Amino acid sequence: RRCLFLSLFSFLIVLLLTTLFCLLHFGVIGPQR
Repeated sequence: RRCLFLSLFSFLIVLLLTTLFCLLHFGVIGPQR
């Protein structure tokens, strides 16, 4: 059931999100909340 290929693409989305989401939450220099 679990697709090892689709899963690999998921890690890229989870990381790409944590990059911006962290900058928005932490309020580093761009708190666009």
